[PDB]
Amino acid sequence: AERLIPRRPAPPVPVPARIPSPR
Amino acid sequence: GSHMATKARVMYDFAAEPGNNELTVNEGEIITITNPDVGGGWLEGRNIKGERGLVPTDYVEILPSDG
Repeated sequence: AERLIPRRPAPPVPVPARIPSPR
Repeated sequence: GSHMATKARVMYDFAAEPGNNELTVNEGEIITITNPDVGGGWLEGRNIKGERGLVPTDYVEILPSDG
């Protein structure tokens, strides 16, 4: 493109979540 | 939207990779969003200094309009 593009998928994140949000 | 750029706050600290053109950011920091959808789990943004780059959108939160 004529704009910035990721070379890889996003890294994992340190979110506090034993289970993910229902919403 | 409405004669203003989109904005985001950081949820967790991050560091850029030099071959990926990413942007380093710290938790609670506010950045301007330039592109909220780029693919692969990222967004485009700029910090106060005037540097741009890609950031994982799961590390940040889009801020409200009319604020």
